Amino acid sequence: IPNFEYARRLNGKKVKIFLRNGEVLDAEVTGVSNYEIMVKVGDRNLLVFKHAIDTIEY
Amino acid sequence: NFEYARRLNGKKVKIFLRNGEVLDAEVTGVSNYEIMVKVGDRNLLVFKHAIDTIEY
Amino acid sequence: IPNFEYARRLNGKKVKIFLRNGEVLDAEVTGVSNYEIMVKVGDRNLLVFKHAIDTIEY
Amino acid sequence: PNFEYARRLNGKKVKIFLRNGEVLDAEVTGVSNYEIMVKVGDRNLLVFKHAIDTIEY
Amino acid sequence: KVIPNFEYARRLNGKKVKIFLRNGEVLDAEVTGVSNYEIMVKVGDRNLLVFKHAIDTIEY
Amino acid sequence: NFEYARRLNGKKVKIFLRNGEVLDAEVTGVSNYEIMVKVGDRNLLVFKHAIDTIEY
Ligand SMILES: Nc1ncnc2c1ncn2[C@@H]1O[C@H](COP(=O)(O)O)[C@@H](O)[C@H]1O
Ligand SMILES: Nc1ncnc2c1ncn2[C@@H]1O[C@H](COP(=O)(O)O)[C@@H](O)[C@H]1O
Ligand SMILES: [Cl-]
Ligand code: NA
Repeated sequence: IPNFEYARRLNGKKVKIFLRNGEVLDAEVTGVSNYEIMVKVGDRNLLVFKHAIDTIEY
Repeated sequence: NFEYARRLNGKKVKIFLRNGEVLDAEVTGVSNYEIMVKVGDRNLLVFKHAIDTIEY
Repeated sequence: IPNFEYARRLNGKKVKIFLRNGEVLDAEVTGVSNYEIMVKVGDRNLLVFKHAIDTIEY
Repeated sequence: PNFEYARRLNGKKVKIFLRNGEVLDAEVTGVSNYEIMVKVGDRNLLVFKHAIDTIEY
Repeated sequence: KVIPNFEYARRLNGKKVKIFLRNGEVLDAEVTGVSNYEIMVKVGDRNLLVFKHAIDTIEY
Repeated sequence: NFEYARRLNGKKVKIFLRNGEVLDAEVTGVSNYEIMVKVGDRNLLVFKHAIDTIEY
């Protein structure tokens, strides 16, 4: 388990999450754990596994 | 090692799998690497590595 | 809680293993380690890496 | 635990089903935590375990 | 480990590189940070967090 | 932990990547997660997770 990750400072930000299948989420980040990012996308709440993310634009 | 996935135990969720399948699931258990679910009359062990997103 | 997993509880059971490539194994589980599942499928003996498994129906 | 079922395969003839759909008719010559060393035909290969789906033995 | 284990990627911090992602994209990138799990880059006028698991190769 | 990959340093090898590309490579360094190579007139950092097999 890493002690430092840049993903932590994404909390509360509006970002673009590029998923490994080619979909993109216009997301607001509501939580970050070592392996998950929690987001709101429109009216949906999602848990996103980091392993399913390629890049995040912020 | 805090995880949000553990908060989902007992809840109805939609699990989006890496192959494109979507599970209309009730979460029955969560471990470090697995999520146990009921889907219809099926009982499944789902590996987290095979999950992309979960809608809850 | 260290090393707790549900997969080892499938030991000795008949299960359906859904592999990441879309193949499905009608399997009898004979052993479970941290990263591997040992199974019998018909007359074949297989080592299945957990990373290659999507779901197991039991 | 310091246990791997893959270690049972050392020195054995096996079929390795890779994630890309290829199958290796392999003789296992070594097993590390992350790799399986094999002879296939006249070739020596390092096979990463993460690229393996199943092994028939 | 507070002092990182050796990795070649940290030598690329501050450099211009081409990152080849698993999805077939190439990023013309300036590396601005490296963690255990991520590589931070500037691409055009975009700021990206790139997960190492999504990278195949880096040409430098 | 033991890595067979360390033994490949300085050798000419064929690296079969997960996307189907094949690198005709000279290995110039090996770390826990990376293999550094020369291919043509290019220098590449290759993540081990992107490699399927290496012929050597
Ligand atoms: N220590 C942990 N605690 C909780 N979940 C984990 C842990 N390690 C890995 N995971 C999850 O399991 C997936 C597969 O693990 P790995 O094969 O180690 O990458 C990860 O991408 C996470 O979603
Ligand atoms: N402690 C670490 N030091 C350097 N790179 C790492 C470390 N942990 C993970 N990585 C990289 O991040 C990738 C993530 O894969 P995984 O750990 O399997 O989710 C690995 O394949 C490595 O390239
Ligand atoms: Cl650095
Ligand atoms: Na650390």
